[PDB]
Amino acid sequence: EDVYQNFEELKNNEDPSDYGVVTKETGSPVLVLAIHGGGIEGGTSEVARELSKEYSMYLFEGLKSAGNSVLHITSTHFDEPRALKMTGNHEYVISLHGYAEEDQQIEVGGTDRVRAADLVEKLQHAGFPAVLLNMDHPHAGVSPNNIANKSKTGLSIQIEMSTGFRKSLFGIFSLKSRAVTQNERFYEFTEVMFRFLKNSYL
Ligand SMILES: OCc1ccccc1
Repeated sequence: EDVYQNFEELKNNEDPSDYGVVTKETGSPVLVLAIHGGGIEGGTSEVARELSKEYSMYLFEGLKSAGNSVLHITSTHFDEPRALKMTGNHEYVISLHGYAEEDQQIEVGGTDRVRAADLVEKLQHAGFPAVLLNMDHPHAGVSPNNIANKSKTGLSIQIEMSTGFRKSLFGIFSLKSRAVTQNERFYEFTEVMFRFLKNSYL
C-alpha cells in the first residue's frame, strides 16, 4: 500500500524540493518512462538519463536524503499530468523499475509480447540475466490503468531490475554519486538497450 493514492495527493503533502519531474521530448516514437526515479528505485534515473540521449524521456525522481519510499506511486495510480501528456504523445513505452533482490536479475514484461521476448533474447545473448514474464506474472504490467500502457498503441515493455543488478552498474550507489560513477557494465547494458531500441522500433 503506497502512502499517496495519486499525484495530486503527493503534491499536496510533499515539499516540491523533495521530488522532480523531468522530461525530454524528441518526437521519437518510443518513450522511456521512469516513474520511480531518484531514491525511490535507485539507478532508474541514471538508466533513463543515458537512454534519453536518443529517446524521449519522462522521469519522476524522489530527491529526499531518506524516506523516498513515501514517494512511490504504483504504475496503475500514477497520473502526474506531464506523464499523462507524454505517454499519450508516444507510440510505444519502455518503463524502468527496480525491485528488491540481492541476485542480479532483469524481469521483462509488458503488453508488447513480441518485443519483450526479443529484448530478453538479446539481453541473454549479450550475457545479462533477463527473464520474460508472462501475462499472469505479478510484475507483468499489462493493466490498461498502467501509465506505461496509456500510449497511442497500448504496447509497452516493462523492465524490472533487481537491487543486485542496479548496484552492479555504479561505483557509488547513492543519489549524489550514481550519475558520476557509471561503470563499464552500465554502458555495456545501455548499449544493448540502444542496439535493441534502434532495431526493434522502425
Ligand atoms: O552517446 C550515447 C550513445 C551511446 C550508444 C548509442 C547511442 C548513443
